[PDB]
Amino acid sequence: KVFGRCELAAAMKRHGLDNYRGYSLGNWVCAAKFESNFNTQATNRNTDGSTDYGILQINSRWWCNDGRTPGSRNLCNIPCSALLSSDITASVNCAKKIVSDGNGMNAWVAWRNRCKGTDVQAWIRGCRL
Ligand SMILES: CC(=O)N[C@@H]1[C@@H](O)[C@H](O)[C@@H](CO)O[C@@H]1O
Ligand SMILES: [Cl-]
Ligand SMILES: [Cl-]
Ligand SMILES: [Cl-]
Ligand SMILES: [Cl-]
Ligand code: NA
Repeated sequence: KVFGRCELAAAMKRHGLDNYRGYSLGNWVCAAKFESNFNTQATNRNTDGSTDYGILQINSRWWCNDGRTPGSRNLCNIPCSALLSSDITASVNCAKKIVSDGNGMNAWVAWRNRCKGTDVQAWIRGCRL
């Protein structure tokens, strides 16, 4: 599923991401925009053999199991394929664990590079919330 901007903002809010760990909703939408382009089926293979999955590009080295990342963890206790679903519940729950890990949203390098310090509220402007 390719989400609309305001549709994703609304689903992210309902799953409780708005101001999670102090990160306003626009931060999460911006991150999803640049990680996945709002596509829940997005995948990216990394040089270390791991793979990023889903609307928030959660990485198999630590957070999910895909059976092909040797010496990896599954801290969110899910199959990585659950992160590709049209329903973002697993992605949101796993993002809550990632962002609580000590480095906040810098865990998403696309967020640090492309969202941090910008006008992230613009990503939810004009949305019915
Ligand atoms: C939280 C998380 O797993 N982030 C990943 C991270 O591996 C990196 O920033 C990038 C690599 O392609 O994509 C994703 O954002
Ligand atoms: Cl915001
Ligand atoms: Cl594995
Ligand atoms: Cl959803
Ligand atoms: Cl923080
Ligand atoms: Na893993």
